[PDB]
Amino acid sequence: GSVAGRIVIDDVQPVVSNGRYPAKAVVGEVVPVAATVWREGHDAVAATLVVRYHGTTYPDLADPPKPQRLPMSPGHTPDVFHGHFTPDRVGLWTYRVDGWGDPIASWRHNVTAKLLNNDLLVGARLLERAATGVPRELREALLEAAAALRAPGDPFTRAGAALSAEVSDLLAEYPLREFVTRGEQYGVWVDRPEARFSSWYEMFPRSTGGWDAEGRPVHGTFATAAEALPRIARMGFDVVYLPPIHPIGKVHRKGRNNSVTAAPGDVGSPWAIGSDEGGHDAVHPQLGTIEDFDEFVASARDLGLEVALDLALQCAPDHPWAREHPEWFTVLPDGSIAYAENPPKKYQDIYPLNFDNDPAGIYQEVLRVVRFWISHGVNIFRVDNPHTKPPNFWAWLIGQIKNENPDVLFLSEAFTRPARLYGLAKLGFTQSYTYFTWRTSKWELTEFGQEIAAKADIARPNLFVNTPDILHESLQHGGPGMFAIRAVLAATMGPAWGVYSGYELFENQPVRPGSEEYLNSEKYELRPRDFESALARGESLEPFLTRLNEIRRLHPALRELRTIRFHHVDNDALLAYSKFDPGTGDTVLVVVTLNPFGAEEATLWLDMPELGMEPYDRFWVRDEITGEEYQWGQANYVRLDPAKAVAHVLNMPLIPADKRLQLLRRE
Amino acid sequence: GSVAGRIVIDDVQPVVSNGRYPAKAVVGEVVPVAATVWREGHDAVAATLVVRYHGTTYPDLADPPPGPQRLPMSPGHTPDVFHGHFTPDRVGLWTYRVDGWGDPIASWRHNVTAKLQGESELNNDLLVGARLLERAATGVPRELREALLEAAAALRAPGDPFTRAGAALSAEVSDLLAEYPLREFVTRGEQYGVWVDRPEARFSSWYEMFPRSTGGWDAEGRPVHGTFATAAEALPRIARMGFDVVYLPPIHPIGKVHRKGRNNSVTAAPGDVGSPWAIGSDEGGHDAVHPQLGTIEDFDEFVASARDLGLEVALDLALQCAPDHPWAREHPEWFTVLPDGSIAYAEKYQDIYPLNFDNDPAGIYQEVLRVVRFWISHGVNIFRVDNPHTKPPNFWAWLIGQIKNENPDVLFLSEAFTRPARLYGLAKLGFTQSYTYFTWRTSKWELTEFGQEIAAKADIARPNLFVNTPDILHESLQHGGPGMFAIRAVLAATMGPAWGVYSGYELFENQPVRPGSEEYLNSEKYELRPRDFESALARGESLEPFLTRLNEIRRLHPALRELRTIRFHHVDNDALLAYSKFDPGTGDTVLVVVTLNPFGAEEATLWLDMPELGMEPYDRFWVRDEITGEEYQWGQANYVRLDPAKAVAHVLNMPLIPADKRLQLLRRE
Ligand SMILES: OC[C@H]1O[C@H](O[C@H]2[C@H](O)[C@@H](O)[C@@H](O)O[C@@H]2CO)[C@H](O)[C@@H](O)[C@@H]1O
Ligand SMILES: OC[C@H]1O[C@H](O[C@H]2[C@H](O)[C@@H](O)[C@@H](O)O[C@@H]2CO)[C@H](O)[C@@H](O)[C@@H]1O
Ligand SMILES: [Cl-]
Ligand SMILES: [Cl-]
Ligand code: NA
Ligand code: NA
Ligand code: NA
Ligand code: NA
Ligand code: NA
Ligand code: NA
Ligand code: NA
Ligand code: NA
Ligand code: NA
Ligand code: NA
Ligand code: NA
Ligand code: NA
Ligand code: NA
Ligand code: NA
Ligand code: NA
Ligand code: NA
Ligand code: NA
Ligand code: NA
Ligand code: NA
Repeated sequence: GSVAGRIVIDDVQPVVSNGRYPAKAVVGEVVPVAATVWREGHDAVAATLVVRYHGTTYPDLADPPKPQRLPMSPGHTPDVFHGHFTPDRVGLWTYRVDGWGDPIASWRHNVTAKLLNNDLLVGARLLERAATGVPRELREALLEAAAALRAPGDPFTRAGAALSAEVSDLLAEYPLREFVTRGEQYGVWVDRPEARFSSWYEMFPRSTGGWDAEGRPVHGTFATAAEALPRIARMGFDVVYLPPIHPIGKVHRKGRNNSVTAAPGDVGSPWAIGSDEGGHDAVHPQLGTIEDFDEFVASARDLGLEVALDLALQCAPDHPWAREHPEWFTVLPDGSIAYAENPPKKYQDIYPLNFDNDPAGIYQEVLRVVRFWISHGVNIFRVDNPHTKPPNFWAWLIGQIKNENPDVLFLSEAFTRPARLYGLAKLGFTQSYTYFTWRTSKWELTEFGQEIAAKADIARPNLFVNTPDILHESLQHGGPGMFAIRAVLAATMGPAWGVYSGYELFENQPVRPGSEEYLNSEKYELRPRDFESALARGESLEPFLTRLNEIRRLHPALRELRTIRFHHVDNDALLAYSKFDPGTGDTVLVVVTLNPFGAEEATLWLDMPELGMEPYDRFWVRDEITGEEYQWGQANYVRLDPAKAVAHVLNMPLIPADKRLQLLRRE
Repeated sequence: GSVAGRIVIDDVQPVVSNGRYPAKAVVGEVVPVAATVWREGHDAVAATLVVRYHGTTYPDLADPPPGPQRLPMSPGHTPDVFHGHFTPDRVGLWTYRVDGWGDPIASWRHNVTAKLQGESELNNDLLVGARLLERAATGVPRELREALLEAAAALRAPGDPFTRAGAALSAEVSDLLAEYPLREFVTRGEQYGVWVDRPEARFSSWYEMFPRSTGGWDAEGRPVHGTFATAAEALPRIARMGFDVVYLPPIHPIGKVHRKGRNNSVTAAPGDVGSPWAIGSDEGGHDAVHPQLGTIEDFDEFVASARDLGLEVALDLALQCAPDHPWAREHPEWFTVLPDGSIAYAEKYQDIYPLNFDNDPAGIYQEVLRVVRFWISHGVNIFRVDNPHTKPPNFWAWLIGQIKNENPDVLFLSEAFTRPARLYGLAKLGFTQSYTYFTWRTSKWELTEFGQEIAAKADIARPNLFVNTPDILHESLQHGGPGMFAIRAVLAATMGPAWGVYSGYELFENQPVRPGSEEYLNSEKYELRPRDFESALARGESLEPFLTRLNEIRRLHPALRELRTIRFHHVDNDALLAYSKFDPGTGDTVLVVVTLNPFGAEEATLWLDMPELGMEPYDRFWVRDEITGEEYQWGQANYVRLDPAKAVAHVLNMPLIPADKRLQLLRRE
């Protein structure tokens, strides 16, 4: 939406909730901008994209308790202008569309249609006026063209210089602009590249302790956890995500397999935060000290990994806050506090917090906890169920944190209805968990991929193949082939993707039939794993996960969300989609089977202009999985055998600069 | 759009260009409002629609040159979306705001009913409920609190939970809470505008006629130049046909310099009348009447004659000049003067100069304003504006703004046959109605897309569907015979809440100037065209009775006033089209089945979208045909046949839609 002046500017994009929230982008991302710009008559109109960097000041998005002048090109959609900008630093960037009348282009159209004396002299006065705004060293071309128009003779000779590409190119750089109408200014918050493009590996530090001589698991420490990091870095992951590392409640502790009663020696859930040993600003005594955690962070950094900590705003009954601050809880008429819930899920080991009784106290206390972890080198937080806490609290918290350190990122674990999922992303959550795991059919995956592309300005997905809470029925019944299928889908549809430890060992047993919970869930017991022995035996997905991360690093098309395009493949068990990088022209096409058992074949009909080609063009592709090279065209035979490869991940011909910016247009 | 507080409100509709322009409505129209409203957890959320009337102050919708009712909103079937509505009862600026709030009593009533478990388990919930009723009672007048206070004591009394929760769940307590709800964390949304015009802005039937062609003929068979007196005598038959707006081409003196001759000839012959759009001569300009029409007093008698017949007058507003118009002599600053001293003609329009609004904006703006106010002072409350897309957009916003602030009942129809961004852009800037691409939409797929687009744009533009204009004799009408004239009139009158006919359409005038042209042969724009409508009617060679019946059907069915309720229904024949509309106010429902083939019979099964008609797929019902009188028993799948020699359409009166279903069918998302 825009402004109405002598020139009209309308339906400007990207604009979120009418300008209530900034759009999202990352450093080095090409941001497309569209605007409808119009005026009266057959007269030429043009637009300028005005871009400015505002520094690292981050806005408060909820109620608590030198600029660049860039050209805009007219599109094939009449009256729509398109531009783009590539932010080169973290912070708040703004853009504005300025509309203007282009008198010289109007003259050029009228004279060419006519090919006259009056029109020719009018042209001369326009070029003379244009020259007053051109540098002294470049004026001549315009002045000489004006003199020719004025001179007597044939109209074709007279208008020759004025209609030339030399004059046209000079004016494209220094235009004679009339009735300059200033559009509304819209914000884009620009984060570091990891906000969009990152590979996550989730692991429990307590499970890194191995076993004793009797095969009994030994509780890991920050020292053993640090030794488990080189293989994760070798697989190409750059974020190590840890469940909560604080002391675990001793009161109402859960036992093995989500049992309401713990037996002696039972470790309990890391999400039951707090005991007499400390709360959210303490480390679990069996893991080590805060100094041992600092050494774990330094080890992760030396391996090129960064740590993401779980931020769980809840308390075990023995957490220090449960005695020191009863106002932070909902006390029932009988004096008791009800255990936390997320229907149908029950959390008997914890109390939910109340943010309404004493907002100032609890806001400052959570801010203190987050600031504490940031000072210990944590710049990423995975936030549990943000949709169960007040939405204005998250906006306040993210705002306070980003104003002190703009590189701190937050991942929203909100498995909720779309309005709240995207609403939380609008309020400042860097990344969001999605419905990925439950999208298994060709139709579901097509709709899912098209939706993440369409929501690119609002939310960044993080596609986890599995989590400690999610072992999908598809992985339970599909064997190793299905493990490979889901990893291809997440790594190529998701610029951010994730794997929870054990996925590479094909762990597929649920607690009971019809459940999505893992049998002997690591949430309630030590789960050491011998990854090196499974690797040695050829029984690991570790080499394949490594290959997927290498393909991602080699192909910048895989950092993109908005460039996803699905191609027609005449088989319900086959899915095909491409992505491109508007920055380099890098293009990737994925052909993946959804059948993990038998072979699948079909004819793949490519949407050639989306690949920057003509229907009868023939071209070479290289499969990044096998190294096999094929010559393809508009219609190609495809065959996938899950025993050899579950997908082709093809390096496609580069899309030229002119074509890639056009294919990036919004409308 | 919205806000984020303790409650979040998002994606509010109707909102035009992010709030830059007000949405459109008319007096008596049900306006639907939607908003996404959400909070944390499983706790209930509710919303209130806050409506205010601001009077007739009209906003300036562009930068000119330097020179409260609390209405309940219902949760919908779409999760997190709330739906409301308001019916403005008077002309002017209305605003609405969505207020979101936590609803603790709805959360309590749900949790308690689910458990209702024994007394020991429910005890805490029953006691929480008692505290909620007391919090609610504080916002209730002292004389009404009793029921809430008694229900709270009963919740605390020992005994069976059913007996304790009884009074708390009673209708009497529930009704009181509906009047004075306990609202927590009230979050106030953004205020959005709705400009409300008189009903004619949406629902009106237009007839275009040239006053000069109402003079008839002399004894030699030569046309006689009509006057305002003969034009008034041509109004009774227009009123009997059921039109309520008579649209006149310009009524001012016509230019003598470069006057166009018959059939768009660049040179006029002595005695040639010229184009009415070549405004102005030494006899006067835009504030003058053509001397052959009569005086300004004869025009006043013409407007009085129109009013007494139930018609209102729409004058053509053409911002351009013949070379001999007073302005071209007195104000050269209002034109683009070329280097040789001449002024180029408008664009091909050789008989006129276009105006320049940029040289002296203050002078020309004030002069156009004086001219428009002059015609309003003579009883003109509607202006049909020529090619507004050729004049600066901020000029229109300023002019409509100045006029409507003084005279809010003045309406403007935009004749902008241009690209969508400018056509809809001018509607957003204030044009009451807009001409459309209607005439060029002839196939089933073009007409389906057309109807769905006009329904999607209802908050921003109101169409006026002319079957023909003096500039457009469509090829479909040139080759389709009388049957096609009847088909296009059904489509325009049933799809368009505003529609129009240009004089001569009822005589089936179908001859173009040359093959491949949309210009009429012997165009009334360049010559006098008297027509003997009475003799054609007596010979049964007129569409006059059919146009009368179409306007009668429109008056009888309020569903035909509507734009947003059009729904197309599947019919198995490429030459048949079917669509319904309903009125959310009364439940009046109409279904049209029309043939696009004027030559032969066409049949098919019509497959109704039964929920869209407030019915179940298995339902059976009666319909009445407004064209023939025939009644039929229908279901979900119905056999239909149209023989254009008998009737080109069925216009069916459908069963009334019940009140709850019709507001639900009006929902935005
Ligand atoms: O100890 C509390 C609770 O922890 C786990 O639930 C977590 C979940 O695993 C996380 O992904 C997070 O997002 O929120 C939940 C609540 O903290 C256990 O699954 C659960 O049994 C246990 O009670
Ligand atoms: O005399 C000027 C011009 O008048 C007619 O064109 C009109 C047209 O009929 C109207 O519908 C209006 O919207 O704008 C046009 C310009 O005023 C004639 O068609 C044309 O030949 C003539 O030059
Ligand atoms: Cl934020
Ligand atoms: Cl007439
Ligand atoms: Na704007
Ligand atoms: Na991009
Ligand atoms: Na646009
Ligand atoms: Na233009
Ligand atoms: Na334009
Ligand atoms: Na990136
Ligand atoms: Na809060
Ligand atoms: Na990707
Ligand atoms: Na709002
Ligand atoms: Na909404
Ligand atoms: Na109580
Ligand atoms: Na003078
Ligand atoms: Na006309
Ligand atoms: Na016919
Ligand atoms: Na004509
Ligand atoms: Na005619
Ligand atoms: Na004719
Ligand atoms: Na007549
Ligand atoms: Na309407």
